[PDB]
Amino acid sequence: SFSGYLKLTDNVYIKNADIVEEAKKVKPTVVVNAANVYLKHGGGVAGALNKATNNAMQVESDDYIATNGPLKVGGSCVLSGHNLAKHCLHVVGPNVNKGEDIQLLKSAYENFNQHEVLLAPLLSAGIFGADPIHSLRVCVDTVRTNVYLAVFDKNLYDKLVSSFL
Ligand SMILES: C[C@@H](Oc1ccccc1F)C(=O)O
Repeated sequence: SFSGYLKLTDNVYIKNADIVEEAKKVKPTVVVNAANVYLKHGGGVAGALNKATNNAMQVESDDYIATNGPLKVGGSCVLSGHNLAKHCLHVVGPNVNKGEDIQLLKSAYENFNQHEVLLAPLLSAGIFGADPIHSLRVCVDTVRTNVYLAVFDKNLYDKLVSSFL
């Protein structure tokens, strides 16, 4: 199970870790993917999770999109976790680099409330363009279930912990 996490609140924990390495180690029930509406797992967390599954996550995602169409920004879908987790909760946070409404980040985090425990990245942070300090604040103010946040960047992890209020 989860180890070496810093407790931020009653239900939010954080660690400086590669979410792929963390998923392979723990084999959580749910690993969250930082997805886009098309489930095109090209870069960031999505590209790294997909590569770890030997592209099985992308093949499965393309079948999902062919059947259901794209997700909504702020929405999610539950797919297989392949070799990384029981399930992968693909959550679409707003991409501010594409002019998506940052207010949709709270709706994106609300998807975590349907799962008792999750391994997750900070939504809309990194290549999605939003402020990670703001993403952590929305996470702790929205998620009520047990969330274990994996922050890849050490300098960001330190800044998130030192500025947490
Ligand atoms: C949210 C994401 O942020 C970064 C990733 C890579 C470089 C810089 C970052 F600020 C993370 O560390 O998990």
